[PDB]
Amino acid sequence: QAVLNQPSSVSGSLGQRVSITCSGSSSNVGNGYVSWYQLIPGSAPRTLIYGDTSRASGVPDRFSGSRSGNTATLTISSLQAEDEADYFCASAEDSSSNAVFGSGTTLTVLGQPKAAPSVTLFPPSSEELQANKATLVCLISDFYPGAVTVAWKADSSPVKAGVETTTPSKQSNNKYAASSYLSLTPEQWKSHRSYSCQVTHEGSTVEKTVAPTEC
Amino acid sequence: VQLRESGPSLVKPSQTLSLTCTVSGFSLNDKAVGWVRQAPGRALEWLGSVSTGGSTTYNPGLKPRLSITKDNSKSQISLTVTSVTTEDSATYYCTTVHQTTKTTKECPEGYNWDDGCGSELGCGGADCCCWGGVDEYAGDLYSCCSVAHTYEWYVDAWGQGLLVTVSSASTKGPSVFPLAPSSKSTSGGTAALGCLVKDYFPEPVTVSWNSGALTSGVHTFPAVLQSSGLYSLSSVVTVPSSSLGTQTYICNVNHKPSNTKVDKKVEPKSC
Repeated sequence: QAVLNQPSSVSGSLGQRVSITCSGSSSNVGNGYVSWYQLIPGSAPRTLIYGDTSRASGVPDRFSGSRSGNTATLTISSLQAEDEADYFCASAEDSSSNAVFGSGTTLTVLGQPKAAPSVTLFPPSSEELQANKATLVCLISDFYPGAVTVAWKADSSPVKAGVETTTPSKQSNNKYAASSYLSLTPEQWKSHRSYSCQVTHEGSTVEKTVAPTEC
Repeated sequence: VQLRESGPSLVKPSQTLSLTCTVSGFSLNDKAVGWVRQAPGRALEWLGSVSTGGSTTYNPGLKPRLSITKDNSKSQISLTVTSVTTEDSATYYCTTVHQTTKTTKECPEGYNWDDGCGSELGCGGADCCCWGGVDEYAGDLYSCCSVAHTYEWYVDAWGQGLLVTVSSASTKGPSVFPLAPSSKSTSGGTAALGCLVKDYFPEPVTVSWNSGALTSGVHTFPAVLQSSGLYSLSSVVTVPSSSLGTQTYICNVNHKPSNTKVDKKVEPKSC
């Protein structure tokens, strides 16, 4: 599994510059004509730079590429939140046909505004109770940074099993969202007095409650 | 150019994965069409491409299991990966590769440009001639111009990609349940509502709202893999609380792996 050498992670503040290196050898980057690609979660890879320095159609000027021997560099200026993605370099290895990629670099754009989570807890729907299932859905949105812990409580006591939580993922507005599920039987849902979804984030803990008596 | 991937979202372990790519808006007999994949948590991995006529080219580390054919008639290229494992579960992208080997003329070390070469040297041109001093024995040192080779490669356009899962588990369409807004679950002028897409396999699932006419405040979450081996996800949209009774909200769930589409109307609760 031969892969060009890229830094795992890089960072930069809004408006500032960042550089991403691509170290290889003389058979790859040395021969020149390195290319760069952007991969945003939930979208197909986009070609940014080719031929070391040439920009692809529709690519902003703030994206630029260079090369010094066996190491190429992607430079991104006037950084913005939308620039957070994985960036891969690539080149031909002694053959215009065969190509190798780099290990990939995740870009973290610093200085972005913080925001508290908005939590909504949904009880099991009637449709689901009819299939003899009961899932509690805790949706969390519009927070930054993308780091939360979720805890489930049943009658003011902790839940011992049945929880599955997604890793925070970016929304279209650049804030983060996350989801949590508590899978129960229709009996448990009716046995207890209330269920809570607790979302902790940057010193606040937002708790949303549901009870079958309200339904 | 449009690059559409087609094929199974699911292949059983140690069997063959067959994918097809339909190119729309290009001839298939010049532009190189290649395959690139990305396994979860791993880097882009080159697989192969087919050039003019059928000059196939693969990854040295995967050429034994890879096979790429081409049919200019139907404007389609195919990929085949044999004896697949969980490591071959990945998004497979159809792409148009631009292969090119630029050539440049040069002289050896110590030789310079000159017009002294005889015709018997067969250099194929008056300009393709080199000279490097006068040797004490051989005399005027003549030599033809050496031709270098600059390799050029990059991906011009990317298909949307097709997600392939290697598993013995069978396909299962989704069960879509409403996440209805409630008198207490509102946030003033806005109300969160959504759809729970439960117990499907394999990935992926996409969700729109009102056939795409509604996009503001929509977010479909990543899926969770449950102990049952089935996936579930939710899609939420933020709407005006005052429109719950009058405006209709329908989530359009697409699960291509099972050729299933579900439209579920989300009614407001009386609570």
